[PDB]
Amino acid sequence: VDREQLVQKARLAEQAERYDDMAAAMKNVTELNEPLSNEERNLLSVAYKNVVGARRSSWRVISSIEQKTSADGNEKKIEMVRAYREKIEKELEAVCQDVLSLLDNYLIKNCSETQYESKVFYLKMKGDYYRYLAEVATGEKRATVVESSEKAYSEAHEISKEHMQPTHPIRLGLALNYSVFYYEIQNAPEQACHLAKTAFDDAIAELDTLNEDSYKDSTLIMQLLRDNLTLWT
Amino acid sequence: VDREQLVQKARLAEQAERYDDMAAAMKNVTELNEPLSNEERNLLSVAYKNVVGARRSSWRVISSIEQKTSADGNEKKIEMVRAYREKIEKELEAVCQDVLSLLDNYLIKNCSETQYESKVFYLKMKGDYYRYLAEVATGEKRATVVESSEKAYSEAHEISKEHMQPTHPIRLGLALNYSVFYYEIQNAPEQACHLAKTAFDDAIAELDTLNEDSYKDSTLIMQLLRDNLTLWT
Amino acid sequence: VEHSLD
Repeated sequence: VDREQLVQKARLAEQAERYDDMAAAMKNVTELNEPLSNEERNLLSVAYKNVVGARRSSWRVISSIEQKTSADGNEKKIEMVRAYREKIEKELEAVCQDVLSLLDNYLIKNCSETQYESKVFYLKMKGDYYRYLAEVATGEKRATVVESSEKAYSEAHEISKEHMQPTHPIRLGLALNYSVFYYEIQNAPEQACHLAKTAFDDAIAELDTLNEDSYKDSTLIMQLLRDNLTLWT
Repeated sequence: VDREQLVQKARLAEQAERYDDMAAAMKNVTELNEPLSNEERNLLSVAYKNVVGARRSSWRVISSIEQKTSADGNEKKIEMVRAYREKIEKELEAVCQDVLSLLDNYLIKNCSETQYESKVFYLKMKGDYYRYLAEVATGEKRATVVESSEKAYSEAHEISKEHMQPTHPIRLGLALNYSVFYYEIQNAPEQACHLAKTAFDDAIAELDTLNEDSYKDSTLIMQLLRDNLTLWT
Repeated sequence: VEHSLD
Protein backbone atom coordinates (compact mmCIF):
# COMPACT_ATOMS: atom_id res chain seq x y z
CA VAL A 1 0.00 0.00 0.00
CA ASP A 2 1.15 3.56 -0.78
CA ARG A 3 2.47 4.78 2.56
CA GLU A 4 3.54 8.24 1.38
CA GLN A 5 0.09 8.93 -0.08
CA LEU A 6 -1.39 8.06 3.32
CA VAL A 7 0.83 10.71 4.93
CA GLN A 8 -0.17 13.18 2.21
CA LYS A 9 -3.82 12.51 3.07
CA ALA A 10 -3.10 13.32 6.72
CA ARG A 11 -1.44 16.64 5.85
CA LEU A 12 -4.44 17.45 3.65
CA ALA A 13 -6.92 16.64 6.43
CA GLU A 14 -5.01 18.87 8.86
CA GLN A 15 -5.38 21.99 6.71
CA ALA A 16 -9.06 21.15 6.16
CA GLU A 17 -9.38 20.78 9.96
CA ARG A 18 -10.83 17.28 9.46
CA TYR A 19 -8.95 15.78 12.39
CA ASP A 20 -11.06 12.61 12.40
CA ASP A 21 -9.75 11.78 8.92
CA MET A 22 -6.24 12.88 9.94
CA ALA A 23 -6.21 10.43 12.86
CA ALA A 24 -7.46 7.59 10.65
CA ALA A 25 -4.72 8.18 8.07
CA MET A 26 -1.90 8.39 10.62
CA LYS A 27 -3.23 5.24 12.30
CA ASN A 28 -3.04 3.49 8.92
CA VAL A 29 0.54 4.74 8.51
CA THR A 30 1.42 3.52 12.02
CA GLU A 31 0.02 0.06 11.23
CA LEU A 32 2.72 -0.49 8.58
CA ASN A 33 5.34 -0.97 11.36
CA GLU A 34 7.68 1.57 9.78
CA PRO A 35 9.14 4.05 12.29
CA LEU A 36 7.46 7.45 12.38
CA SER A 37 9.53 10.51 11.51
CA ASN A 38 9.46 13.68 13.59
CA GLU A 39 6.87 15.27 11.30
CA GLU A 40 4.73 12.13 11.19
CA ARG A 41 4.95 11.87 14.98
CA ASN A 42 3.46 15.36 15.28
CA LEU A 43 0.82 14.62 12.63
CA LEU A 44 -0.35 11.65 14.71
CA SER A 45 -0.26 13.61 17.97
CA VAL A 46 -1.98 16.74 16.63
CA ALA A 47 -4.68 14.62 14.98
CA TYR A 48 -5.66 12.59 18.05
CA LYS A 49 -5.22 15.60 20.34
CA ASN A 50 -7.93 17.50 18.45
CA VAL A 51 -10.14 14.39 18.29
CA VAL A 52 -9.99 13.70 22.03
CA GLY A 53 -9.75 17.43 22.74
CA ALA A 54 -13.18 18.09 21.24
CA ARG A 55 -14.63 15.45 23.57
CA ARG A 56 -12.80 16.77 26.65
CA SER A 57 -14.16 20.26 25.97
CA SER A 58 -17.74 19.03 25.54
CA TRP A 59 -17.50 16.90 28.69
CA ARG A 60 -16.46 19.86 30.85
CA VAL A 61 -19.39 21.89 29.52
CA ILE A 62 -21.88 19.10 30.25
CA SER A 63 -20.41 18.37 33.69
CA SER A 64 -20.63 22.05 34.67
CA ILE A 65 -24.26 22.28 33.55
CA GLU A 66 -24.95 19.06 35.48
CA GLN A 67 -23.48 20.58 38.66
CA LYS A 68 -25.09 24.03 38.41
CA THR A 69 -28.62 22.69 37.81
CA SER A 70 -28.49 19.72 40.21
CA ALA A 71 -30.55 21.36 42.98
CA ASP A 72 -33.41 22.37 40.68
CA GLY A 73 -35.93 19.50 40.81
CA ASN A 74 -36.08 19.13 37.01
CA GLU A 75 -35.60 15.38 37.22
CA LYS A 76 -36.47 14.70 33.58
CA LYS A 77 -33.91 17.24 32.37
CA ILE A 78 -30.93 16.25 34.53
CA GLU A 79 -31.54 12.62 33.55
CA MET A 80 -30.95 13.72 29.96
CA VAL A 81 -27.78 15.58 31.00
CA ARG A 82 -26.30 12.49 32.66
CA ALA A 83 -27.01 10.44 29.53
CA TYR A 84 -25.28 13.03 27.33
CA ARG A 85 -22.29 13.10 29.69
CA GLU A 86 -22.16 9.29 29.58
CA LYS A 87 -22.31 9.31 25.77
CA ILE A 88 -19.38 11.73 25.46
CA GLU A 89 -17.41 9.69 28.00
CA LYS A 90 -17.93 6.54 25.92
CA GLU A 91 -16.67 8.47 22.89
CA LEU A 92 -13.77 9.89 24.93
CA GLU A 93 -12.79 6.50 26.36
CA ALA A 94 -12.94 4.89 22.91
CA VAL A 95 -10.52 7.46 21.47
CA CYS A 96 -8.06 6.98 24.34
CA GLN A 97 -8.22 3.20 23.89
CA ASP A 98 -7.33 3.57 20.21
CA VAL A 99 -4.21 5.66 20.87
CA LEU A 100 -3.04 3.65 23.89
CA SER A 101 -3.32 0.41 21.91
CA LEU A 102 -1.36 1.98 19.05
CA LEU A 103 1.38 3.11 21.44
CA ASP A 104 1.71 -0.20 23.29
CA ASN A 105 1.54 -2.39 20.16
CA TYR A 106 3.15 -0.33 17.38
CA LEU A 107 5.06 2.72 18.66
CA ILE A 108 6.66 2.11 22.06
CA LYS A 109 7.43 -1.51 21.18
CA ASN A 110 9.34 -0.80 17.95
CA CYS A 111 11.78 1.71 19.42
CA SER A 112 15.54 1.22 19.17
CA GLU A 113 17.92 1.84 22.07
CA THR A 114 19.37 4.96 20.40
CA GLN A 115 16.20 6.79 19.28
CA TYR A 116 15.23 8.10 22.70
CA GLU A 117 13.41 11.10 21.21
CA SER A 118 10.58 8.82 20.09
CA LYS A 119 10.59 7.02 23.45
CA VAL A 120 9.97 10.17 25.49
CA PHE A 121 7.43 11.42 22.95
CA TYR A 122 5.37 8.21 22.97
CA LEU A 123 5.67 7.70 26.73
CA LYS A 124 4.55 11.26 27.46
CA MET A 125 1.79 10.66 24.92
CA LYS A 126 0.91 7.45 26.78
CA GLY A 127 0.70 9.31 30.08
CA ASP A 128 -1.26 12.08 28.37
CA TYR A 129 -4.13 9.83 27.28
CA TYR A 130 -4.10 7.85 30.52
CA ARG A 131 -4.58 11.22 32.23
CA TYR A 132 -7.46 12.00 29.87
CA LEU A 133 -9.20 8.82 31.04
CA ALA A 134 -8.63 9.83 34.67
CA GLU A 135 -10.46 13.13 34.08
CA VAL A 136 -13.75 11.23 33.61
CA ALA A 137 -13.10 8.05 35.61
CA THR A 138 -14.41 7.52 39.14
CA GLY A 139 -14.03 4.91 41.86
CA GLU A 140 -11.82 1.86 41.44
CA LYS A 141 -11.26 2.49 37.72
CA ARG A 142 -9.90 5.98 38.47
CA ALA A 143 -7.10 4.53 40.61
CA THR A 144 -5.95 2.30 37.73
CA VAL A 145 -5.75 5.03 35.08
CA VAL A 146 -3.90 7.28 37.54
CA GLU A 147 -1.21 4.65 38.15
CA SER A 148 -0.74 3.94 34.44
CA SER A 149 -0.52 7.69 33.82
CA GLU A 150 2.07 8.06 36.59
CA LYS A 151 3.98 5.05 35.27
CA ALA A 152 4.22 6.42 31.72
CA TYR A 153 5.23 9.91 32.88
CA SER A 154 7.89 8.64 35.30
CA GLU A 155 9.51 6.44 32.65
CA ALA A 156 9.57 9.37 30.22
CA HIS A 157 11.02 11.67 32.88
CA GLU A 158 13.89 9.29 33.62
CA ILE A 159 14.89 8.94 29.96
CA SER A 160 14.62 12.68 29.26
CA LYS A 161 16.69 13.42 32.38
CA GLU A 162 19.69 11.49 31.02
CA HIS A 163 19.81 12.04 27.24
CA MET A 164 17.95 15.35 26.74
CA GLN A 165 19.16 18.86 27.47
CA PRO A 166 17.01 20.99 29.81
CA THR A 167 16.11 23.25 26.86
CA HIS A 168 14.75 20.39 24.74
CA PRO A 169 11.13 21.05 23.65
CA ILE A 170 10.15 17.43 24.35
CA ARG A 171 11.68 17.38 27.84
CA LEU A 172 10.15 20.79 28.56
CA GLY A 173 6.74 19.74 27.26
CA LEU A 174 6.85 16.57 29.36
CA ALA A 175 7.36 18.54 32.58
CA LEU A 176 4.40 20.78 31.71
CA ASN A 177 1.97 17.87 31.30
CA TYR A 178 3.53 16.07 34.27
CA SER A 179 2.94 19.10 36.50
CA VAL A 180 -0.58 19.44 35.10
CA PHE A 181 -1.08 15.76 35.89
CA TYR A 182 -0.12 16.33 39.53
CA TYR A 183 -2.18 19.52 39.92
CA GLU A 184 -5.45 18.42 38.28
CA ILE A 185 -5.46 14.63 38.82
CA GLN A 186 -3.41 14.10 42.00
CA ASN A 187 -4.55 17.36 43.68
CA ALA A 188 -0.93 17.91 44.77
CA PRO A 189 -0.04 21.56 44.07
CA GLU A 190 3.26 21.15 45.94
CA GLN A 191 4.65 18.36 43.76
CA ALA A 192 3.08 19.99 40.69
CA CYS A 193 4.97 23.22 41.36
CA HIS A 194 8.18 21.25 41.93
CA LEU A 195 8.01 19.66 38.47
CA ALA A 196 7.32 23.01 36.79
CA LYS A 197 9.89 25.04 38.74
CA THR A 198 12.74 22.54 38.41
CA ALA A 199 12.35 22.25 34.63
CA PHE A 200 12.01 26.02 34.23
CA ASP A 201 15.09 26.66 36.38
CA ASP A 202 17.21 24.04 34.59
CA ALA A 203 16.31 25.56 31.21
CA ILE A 204 16.98 29.19 32.19
CA ALA A 205 20.38 28.22 33.62
CA GLU A 206 21.31 26.52 30.32
CA LEU A 207 19.64 29.21 28.19
CA ASP A 208 22.88 29.58 26.19
CA THR A 209 22.21 26.27 24.43
CA LEU A 210 19.31 26.94 22.02
CA ASN A 211 19.45 27.58 18.27
CA GLU A 212 17.19 29.48 15.89
CA ASP A 213 14.93 26.56 14.91
CA SER A 214 14.14 25.54 18.51
CA TYR A 215 14.25 28.72 20.64
CA LYS A 216 10.68 29.61 19.63
CA ASP A 217 9.24 26.31 20.86
CA SER A 218 11.42 25.88 23.96
CA THR A 219 10.63 29.34 25.35
CA LEU A 220 6.94 28.92 24.48
CA ILE A 221 6.60 26.02 26.93
CA MET A 222 8.67 27.88 29.54
CA GLN A 223 6.01 30.60 29.56
CA LEU A 224 3.29 27.97 30.02
CA LEU A 225 5.32 26.68 32.96
CA ARG A 226 5.70 30.20 34.37
CA ASP A 227 2.00 30.95 33.85
CA ASN A 228 1.06 27.72 35.64
CA LEU A 229 3.56 28.42 38.44
CA THR A 230 2.08 31.83 39.28
CA LEU A 231 -1.42 30.32 39.09
CA TRP A 232 -0.58 27.55 41.59
CA THR A 233 1.26 29.75 44.12
CA VAL B 1 -38.40 11.07 24.16
CA ASP B 2 -40.52 14.17 24.72
CA ARG B 3 -40.39 17.15 22.37
CA GLU B 4 -39.13 19.42 25.16
CA GLN B 5 -36.31 16.93 25.78
CA LEU B 6 -35.27 17.10 22.12
CA VAL B 7 -35.09 20.90 22.32
CA GLN B 8 -33.18 20.63 25.60
CA LYS B 9 -30.70 18.26 23.96
CA ALA B 10 -30.26 20.77 21.13
CA ARG B 11 -29.50 23.60 23.57
CA LEU B 12 -27.17 21.22 25.41
CA ALA B 13 -25.48 20.19 22.16
CA GLU B 14 -25.01 23.87 21.26
CA GLN B 15 -23.12 24.72 24.45
CA ALA B 16 -21.01 21.57 24.07
CA GLU B 17 -20.23 22.70 20.48
CA ARG B 18 -21.57 19.38 19.16
CA TYR B 19 -23.40 20.84 16.18
CA ASP B 20 -23.96 17.49 14.43
CA ASP B 21 -26.07 16.22 17.33
CA MET B 22 -27.79 19.61 17.56
CA ALA B 23 -28.96 19.25 13.96
CA ALA B 24 -30.18 15.69 14.53
CA ALA B 25 -32.14 16.85 17.58
CA MET B 26 -33.78 19.78 15.80
CA LYS B 27 -34.44 17.50 12.82
CA ASN B 28 -36.36 15.22 15.19
CA VAL B 29 -38.32 18.26 16.37
CA THR B 30 -39.03 19.20 12.75
CA GLU B 31 -40.19 15.66 11.92
CA LEU B 32 -42.95 15.97 14.55
CA ASN B 33 -45.03 17.81 11.89
CA GLU B 34 -45.61 20.68 14.34
CA PRO B 35 -44.62 24.30 13.64
CA LEU B 36 -41.43 25.67 15.17
CA SER B 37 -41.33 28.59 17.58
CA ASN B 38 -39.06 31.56 16.94
CA GLU B 39 -36.47 30.03 19.26
CA GLU B 40 -36.66 26.51 17.81
CA ARG B 41 -36.51 28.08 14.34
CA ASN B 42 -33.13 29.65 15.12
CA LEU B 43 -31.88 26.48 16.84
CA LEU B 44 -32.43 24.46 13.66
CA SER B 45 -30.89 27.20 11.50
CA VAL B 46 -27.82 27.63 13.74
CA ALA B 47 -27.27 23.86 13.85
CA TYR B 48 -27.22 23.19 10.10
CA LYS B 49 -25.38 26.46 9.42
CA ASN B 50 -22.51 25.13 11.55
CA VAL B 51 -22.66 21.62 10.07
CA VAL B 52 -22.61 22.76 6.44
CA GLY B 53 -20.32 25.64 7.38
CA ALA B 54 -17.67 23.21 8.61
CA ARG B 55 -17.73 21.43 5.24
CA ARG B 56 -17.84 24.73 3.34
CA SER B 57 -14.59 25.81 5.01
CA SER B 58 -12.98 22.42 4.37
CA TRP B 59 -13.98 22.41 0.70
CA ARG B 60 -12.54 25.87 0.05
CA VAL B 61 -9.25 24.83 1.68
CA ILE B 62 -8.96 21.62 -0.34
CA SER B 63 -10.20 23.18 -3.59
CA SER B 64 -7.61 25.95 -3.30
CA ILE B 65 -4.88 23.32 -2.91
CA GLU B 66 -6.38 21.44 -5.87
CA GLN B 67 -5.90 24.54 -8.04
CA LYS B 68 -2.44 24.92 -6.46
CA THR B 69 -1.39 21.29 -6.97
CA SER B 70 -2.45 21.27 -10.64
CA ALA B 71 0.95 22.77 -11.48
CA ASP B 72 2.74 19.84 -9.80
CA GLY B 73 1.74 17.23 -12.39
CA ASN B 74 2.00 14.25 -10.01
CA GLU B 75 -0.96 12.16 -11.15
CA LYS B 76 -0.77 10.07 -7.97
CA LYS B 77 -0.98 13.23 -5.83
CA ILE B 78 -3.48 15.06 -8.05
CA GLU B 79 -5.98 12.18 -8.02
CA MET B 80 -5.66 11.96 -4.23
CA VAL B 81 -6.53 15.64 -3.76
CA ARG B 82 -9.33 15.36 -6.33
CA ALA B 83 -10.80 12.34 -4.54
CA TYR B 84 -10.62 14.11 -1.17
CA ARG B 85 -12.21 17.28 -2.55
CA GLU B 86 -14.96 15.04 -3.92
CA LYS B 87 -15.56 13.31 -0.58
CA ILE B 88 -16.06 16.62 1.24
CA GLU B 89 -18.26 17.70 -1.68
CA LYS B 90 -20.57 14.71 -1.18
CA GLU B 91 -20.83 15.45 2.54
CA LEU B 92 -21.64 19.09 1.82
CA GLU B 93 -24.33 18.08 -0.68
CA ALA B 94 -25.91 15.47 1.61
CA VAL B 95 -26.30 18.08 4.36
CA CYS B 96 -27.90 20.55 1.94
CA GLN B 97 -30.41 18.11 0.45
CA ASP B 98 -31.16 17.09 4.05
CA VAL B 99 -32.12 20.65 5.03
CA LEU B 100 -34.05 21.17 1.78
CA SER B 101 -35.98 17.98 2.56
CA LEU B 102 -37.05 19.33 5.96
CA LEU B 103 -37.91 22.71 4.43
CA ASP B 104 -40.04 21.42 1.54
CA ASN B 105 -41.71 18.47 3.29
CA TYR B 106 -42.27 19.86 6.80
CA LEU B 107 -41.40 23.52 7.37
CA ILE B 108 -42.67 25.48 4.35
CA LYS B 109 -45.57 23.03 3.97
CA ASN B 110 -46.90 23.36 7.53
CA CYS B 111 -46.54 27.15 7.35
CA SER B 112 -49.91 28.86 7.67
CA GLU B 113 -50.50 31.27 4.79
CA THR B 114 -51.08 34.02 7.38
CA GLN B 115 -47.66 33.57 9.05
CA TYR B 116 -45.36 35.48 6.70
CA GLU B 117 -42.40 35.83 9.08
CA SER B 118 -41.80 32.07 9.11
CA LYS B 119 -42.50 31.67 5.38
CA VAL B 120 -39.88 34.30 4.51
CA PHE B 121 -37.49 32.74 7.04
CA TYR B 122 -37.77 29.27 5.49
CA LEU B 123 -37.75 30.45 1.87
CA LYS B 124 -34.59 32.46 2.55
CA MET B 125 -33.15 29.39 4.28
CA LYS B 126 -34.08 27.36 1.19
CA GLY B 127 -32.25 29.83 -1.06
CA ASP B 128 -29.23 29.75 1.24
CA TYR B 129 -28.62 26.01 0.95
CA TYR B 130 -29.17 25.96 -2.81
CA ARG B 131 -26.54 28.71 -2.93
CA TYR B 132 -24.16 26.49 -0.95
CA LEU B 133 -24.73 23.77 -3.56
CA ALA B 134 -23.91 26.24 -6.35
CA GLU B 135 -20.65 27.11 -4.58
CA VAL B 136 -19.30 23.62 -5.39
CA ALA B 137 -21.26 22.76 -8.56
CA THR B 138 -20.20 23.07 -12.20
CA GLY B 139 -21.79 22.76 -15.64
CA GLU B 140 -25.51 22.15 -15.94
CA LYS B 141 -25.58 20.88 -12.35
CA ARG B 142 -24.61 24.39 -11.25
CA ALA B 143 -27.15 26.06 -13.55
CA THR B 144 -29.89 23.93 -11.97
CA VAL B 145 -29.10 24.76 -8.34
CA VAL B 146 -28.60 28.43 -9.25
CA GLU B 147 -32.08 28.55 -10.77
CA SER B 148 -33.55 26.94 -7.65
CA SER B 149 -31.68 29.37 -5.40
CA GLU B 150 -32.99 32.39 -7.33
CA LYS B 151 -36.54 31.02 -7.19
CA ALA B 152 -36.54 30.57 -3.41
CA TYR B 153 -35.02 34.02 -2.88
CA SER B 154 -37.34 35.84 -5.29
CA GLU B 155 -40.39 34.20 -3.72
CA ALA B 156 -39.14 35.29 -0.29
CA HIS B 157 -38.39 38.85 -1.43
CA GLU B 158 -41.89 39.37 -2.86
CA ILE B 159 -43.59 38.21 0.35
CA SER B 160 -41.38 40.41 2.53
CA LYS B 161 -42.10 43.53 0.45
CA GLU B 162 -45.86 43.19 1.03
CA HIS B 163 -46.37 41.88 4.59
CA MET B 164 -43.14 42.74 6.46
CA GLN B 165 -41.56 45.95 7.70
CA PRO B 166 -38.45 47.16 5.84
CA THR B 167 -36.56 47.25 9.16
CA HIS B 168 -37.49 43.68 10.11
CA PRO B 169 -34.36 41.56 10.73
CA ILE B 170 -35.66 38.67 8.62
CA ARG B 171 -36.45 40.89 5.62
CA LEU B 172 -33.12 42.69 6.10
CA GLY B 173 -31.19 39.42 6.38
CA LEU B 174 -32.94 38.06 3.30
CA ALA B 175 -31.87 41.03 1.18
CA LEU B 176 -28.31 40.69 2.51
CA ASN B 177 -27.99 37.07 1.38
CA TYR B 178 -29.92 37.74 -1.83
CA SER B 179 -27.49 40.50 -2.81
CA VAL B 180 -24.61 38.15 -1.96
CA PHE B 181 -26.17 35.58 -4.29
CA TYR B 182 -26.04 38.06 -7.17
CA TYR B 183 -22.41 38.96 -6.42
CA GLU B 184 -20.70 35.69 -5.47
CA ILE B 185 -22.78 33.29 -7.59
CA GLN B 186 -24.14 35.30 -10.53
CA ASN B 187 -21.27 37.84 -10.58
CA ALA B 188 -23.67 40.79 -10.91
CA PRO B 189 -22.25 43.62 -8.78
CA GLU B 190 -24.72 46.12 -10.23
CA GLN B 191 -27.64 43.84 -9.36
CA ALA B 192 -26.07 43.02 -5.99
CA CYS B 193 -25.62 46.71 -5.14
CA HIS B 194 -29.09 47.75 -6.34
CA LEU B 195 -30.70 45.14 -4.09
CA ALA B 196 -28.53 45.86 -1.05
CA LYS B 197 -28.94 49.63 -1.36
CA THR B 198 -32.71 49.47 -1.91
CA ALA B 199 -33.25 47.39 1.23
CA PHE B 200 -31.01 49.83 3.11
CA ASP B 201 -32.95 52.80 1.73
CA ASP B 202 -36.32 51.23 2.53
CA ALA B 203 -35.30 50.62 6.15
CA ILE B 204 -34.05 54.19 6.56
CA ALA B 205 -37.29 55.56 5.09
CA GLU B 206 -39.22 53.68 7.81
CA LEU B 207 -36.64 53.80 10.61
CA ASP B 208 -39.37 54.85 13.06
CA THR B 209 -40.78 51.30 12.74
CA LEU B 210 -37.73 49.90 14.58
CA ASN B 211 -39.01 47.45 17.18
CA GLU B 212 -37.91 48.11 20.75
CA ASP B 213 -36.49 44.56 20.88
CA SER B 214 -35.19 43.57 17.43
CA TYR B 215 -33.61 46.95 16.63
CA LYS B 216 -30.22 45.62 17.76
CA ASP B 217 -30.32 42.87 15.12
CA SER B 218 -31.78 45.23 12.50
CA THR B 219 -28.98 47.79 12.84
CA LEU B 220 -26.23 45.17 12.49
CA ILE B 221 -27.66 43.92 9.19
CA MET B 222 -27.97 47.51 7.95
CA GLN B 223 -24.27 47.93 8.74
CA LEU B 224 -23.49 44.73 6.84
CA LEU B 225 -25.41 46.07 3.83
CA ARG B 226 -23.26 49.21 3.66
CA ASP B 227 -20.12 47.17 4.32
CA ASN B 228 -20.93 45.10 1.23
CA LEU B 229 -21.94 48.19 -0.77
CA THR B 230 -18.65 49.99 -0.08
CA LEU B 231 -16.82 46.73 -0.83
CA TRP B 232 -18.59 46.17 -4.17
CA THR B 233 -18.61 49.80 -5.38
CA VAL C 1 -14.98 36.53 1.47
CA GLU C 2 -18.43 35.18 2.44
CA HIS C 3 -20.22 38.45 3.17
CA SER C 4 -23.39 36.61 4.25
CA LEU C 5 -25.33 36.63 7.53
CA ASP C 6 -23.65 34.89 10.47
